Amino acid sequence: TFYNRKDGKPFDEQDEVLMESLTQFLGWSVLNTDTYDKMNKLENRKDIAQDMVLYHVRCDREEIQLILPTRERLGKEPADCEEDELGKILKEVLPGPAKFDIYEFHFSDLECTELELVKCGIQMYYELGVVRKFQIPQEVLVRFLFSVSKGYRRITYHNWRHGFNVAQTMFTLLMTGKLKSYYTDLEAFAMVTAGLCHDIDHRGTNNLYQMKSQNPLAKLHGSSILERHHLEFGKFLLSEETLNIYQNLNRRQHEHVIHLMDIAIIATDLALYFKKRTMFQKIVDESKNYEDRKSWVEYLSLETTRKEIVMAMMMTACDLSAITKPWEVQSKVALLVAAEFWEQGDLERTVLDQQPIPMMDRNKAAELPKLQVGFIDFVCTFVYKEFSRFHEEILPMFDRLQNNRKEWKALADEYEAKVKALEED
Amino acid sequence: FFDVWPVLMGEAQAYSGPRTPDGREILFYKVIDYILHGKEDIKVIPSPPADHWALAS
Amino acid sequence: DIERQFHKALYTVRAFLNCDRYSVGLLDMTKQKEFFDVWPVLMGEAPPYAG
Amino acid sequence: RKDGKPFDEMDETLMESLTQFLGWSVLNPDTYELMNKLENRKDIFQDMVKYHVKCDNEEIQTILKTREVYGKEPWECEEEELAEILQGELPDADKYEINKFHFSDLPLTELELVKCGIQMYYELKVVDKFHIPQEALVRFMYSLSKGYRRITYHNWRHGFNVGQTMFSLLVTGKLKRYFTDLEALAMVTAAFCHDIDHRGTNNLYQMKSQNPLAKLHGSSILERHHLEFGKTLLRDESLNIFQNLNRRQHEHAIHMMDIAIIATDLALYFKKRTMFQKIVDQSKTYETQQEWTQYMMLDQTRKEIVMAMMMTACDLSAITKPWEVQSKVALLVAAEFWEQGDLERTVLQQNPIPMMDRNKADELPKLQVGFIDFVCTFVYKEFSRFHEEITPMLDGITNNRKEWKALADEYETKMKGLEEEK
Ligand SMILES: CCCc1nc(C)c2c(=O)nc(-c3cc(S(=O)(=O)N4CCN(CC)CC4)ccc3OCC)[nH]n12
Ligand SMILES: CCCc1nc(C)c2c(=O)nc(-c3cc(S(=O)(=O)N4CCN(CC)CC4)ccc3OCC)[nH]n12
Ligand SMILES: [Mg+2]
Ligand SMILES: [Mg+2]
Ligand SMILES: [Zn+2]
Ligand SMILES: [Zn+2]
Repeated sequence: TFYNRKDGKPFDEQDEVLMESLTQFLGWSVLNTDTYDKMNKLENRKDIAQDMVLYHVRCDREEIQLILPTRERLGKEPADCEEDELGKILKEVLPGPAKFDIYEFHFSDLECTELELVKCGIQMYYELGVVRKFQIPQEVLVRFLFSVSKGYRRITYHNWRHGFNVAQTMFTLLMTGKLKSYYTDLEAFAMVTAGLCHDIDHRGTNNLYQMKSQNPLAKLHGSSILERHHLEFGKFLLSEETLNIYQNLNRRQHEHVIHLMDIAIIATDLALYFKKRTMFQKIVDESKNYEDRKSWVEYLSLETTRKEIVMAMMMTACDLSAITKPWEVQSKVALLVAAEFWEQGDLERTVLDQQPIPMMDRNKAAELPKLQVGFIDFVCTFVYKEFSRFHEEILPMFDRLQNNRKEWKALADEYEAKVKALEED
Repeated sequence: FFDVWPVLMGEAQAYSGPRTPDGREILFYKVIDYILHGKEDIKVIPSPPADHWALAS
Repeated sequence: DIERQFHKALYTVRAFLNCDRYSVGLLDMTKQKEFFDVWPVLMGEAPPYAG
Repeated sequence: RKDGKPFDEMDETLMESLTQFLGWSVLNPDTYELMNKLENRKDIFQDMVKYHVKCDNEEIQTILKTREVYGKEPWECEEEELAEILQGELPDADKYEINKFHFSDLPLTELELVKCGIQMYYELKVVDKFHIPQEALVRFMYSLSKGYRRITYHNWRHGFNVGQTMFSLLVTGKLKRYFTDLEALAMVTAAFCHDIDHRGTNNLYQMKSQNPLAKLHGSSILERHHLEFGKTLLRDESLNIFQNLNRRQHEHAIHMMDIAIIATDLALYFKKRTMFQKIVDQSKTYETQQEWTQYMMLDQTRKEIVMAMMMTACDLSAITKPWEVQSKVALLVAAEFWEQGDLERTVLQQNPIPMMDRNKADELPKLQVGFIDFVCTFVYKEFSRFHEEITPMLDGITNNRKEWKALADEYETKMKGLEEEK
């Protein structure tokens, strides 16, 4: 309502148009004031869902009592303790460095329960010699590597055992292949930690089914759909009190490790490896012409770009190490992987109504020895040969890989001979 | 639901005032007024009384 | 999206702008690229931008 | 330009204003991207919680034992052999006295309560009439079992006792006459999930700390959350027990469940008491007639006012138990208040209410005779006139009250004696 003009004259035709265009514009402008409320409700719903997720993947008061058995030796709860008091309890409960031989290349895990692996994992964080230097509180360490344990799903292959095996292989490379010389302690902390969270919430289907099924994952991200989902969940986990093992670091170191973790996690996508594989061979060749081993250290430990290309290759050399183990574990891991492949094939044929490809067809389960052979020639045989020419301590991996290839090819030949024999009549 | 019960049980009376052409009830919950002679005196009212110098007419 | 909004706001005012032809071009807003695209430059391939 | 003459000032200002407006109007296309990212992130995080509160393929072999007897997976069986396989698993309604007012679940494991909740549906004769499947029912019960938290009081043990009491009212108190079978099913299945995913704090602590719950909803913050989560659970295939209902019946069941769940809030009970007190009194004027029967069950407002009172009498049923159970339950219910006191003392730096701080640990009995006098003595009185068969509950409270009173007086003397002589 407008109540009086200043000239003295009454309102007329022009004033109605002038004061009606304004109200038409302001009436049309309420779209933004509606969108505002819609966004303010979506945000709250997302926060509530995040909290409900967080509750189910943490350690309650009665769950950590299975690892550090306080409340019996002392009257106080884990939270009301002194740092040196908990060390005495932790020393006597954790397994020794030489009980489970975690310093070898042949460590098999299927002879231990799912609770032992957590204690071995937190032992590894003491072997590096990193808890004292940065002063990470010792309750947070246990709670974190128990939450990560409960974070994985429960499926055939991509479960907690794979996540522990990758980290163990990376630790073995760091402390037995002597690749520790090129990196400082801070750049190994964030590699061993980033080895435990590389497949943290795997559904059980590769990146192609995600695009062919219009999962909400395929619209949020555009390239390397799954590998970017494992990173934000991990950074959400280690971003809260009682699980933040990075709180005692200062600003620069925290920024450095957070920048160094995403490269390691995203580098596990096989497609990126094929494209940026040549650049590693040039570094390998440049290493040769130098005079001595020691001099090469002082050159490599300074250039930054060249170290990242080596880390992003150690991550792939670790992610598929299950092919280099003795022929008592490979014969089972192969079938474990085949199970997941057949399950994805069944889902493809049942839901979206297409024909699965020969790789994922449950019927033709007799040509498995053949396909595997091709895999060894297609992807594995390069990463390991290059690392063998780089350092000399990583040769057993290569010879065991050769032996496994021989075995698989022998089985494939036998199967093909039987098939040809059956067709004679 | 807990507001339509008293009406259906004889506790209160149905509405009898004016209605907006799409059925809603007419009640103002804010009134912004400007004075531009002498003083700027901008004002906001959280709930207008029954007799404001604008709604009274 | 931006492309539709400009193509609905410029089509309605043909008459008021008495001109024969007019055109609009849209730039790209990507400041910093990923890590796996910078590497080929810092290692001696694909010489840097010059424009 | 279409006149043959060059551009000048008056054609610069016009096209400068046009481009200024177009430049300002780029706010809208960005919010489109922000919306289309927020929605997808919400969908991902809401699908992550459905894996943790659902019964997977294993751990359902602890009730339906199909592998050992048949050798095939549950989804391959028929409607028969499944009723047969679960016939011998479920308990018997007589041995455990499922439909009495004195049922106590202290010496029972959590797995048995699931198999009693499954039996309750068979007792009402609802499975066959509406053709609900079996696997869906069993998965639903086990999922509700896993959906509660592990806090001291509001756990699954409180979610079973508030459904058993309503079953007992609908079968032993003979309140089933007013309701059809569909409404009975809806009420029984909305009594189990009335307090689901309860954090452990009342509605004031949600407003003080500005939790995200306090912003999305405006009044009765926690009940709307319970309802929304329950309905989200009910809308998943392999967990949906409403697969074989037409649109009308499904809508009616959802509406009844909605009205039932939000009526268990104490702030809506103090204002809707006189209406019930009048509905009870007008029932006597149909004298010498047990055939009034809610005007032959044609009225609809009264059938929706009786249900709310039934829910708010089932919720507080713990006070009407024998003394040897109430004595143990009172400490559990006090522990949560004591725990909330510490959080609101430390996080907000505020002095707690005397019922919350541990320092009045000896003042517990006194408060327990205020509550009984204030909130939960009216309801069990009025029902006692509405029907007579639910009299044994009205006695219960009275007995309990007496005991509490005596205890309080003793404490008083202890406090009275020491102060005077000192
Ligand atoms: C993504 C699978 C990673 C993997 N880890 C292990 C230990 C194994 C293994 O033993 N065998 C296979 C494996 C790999 C192929 S492949 O060479 O066709 N391969 C090409 C690359 N693409 C990229 C998405 C995948 C398919 C075929 C069959 C395979 O195993 C069948 C059990 N894959 N595999
Ligand atoms: C949690 C409240 C509902 C409840 N269920 C049971 C079985 C019990 C019980 O035994 N005792 C109490 C209970 C109730 C009160 S109260 O009367 O002060 N009360 C007023 C209403 N407000 C909410 C609007 C809550 C506080 C005080 C103390 C109580 O228990 C102390 C052990 N409450 N209670
Ligand atoms: Mg992966
Ligand atoms: Mg409640
Ligand atoms: Zn992996
Ligand atoms: Zn309750």
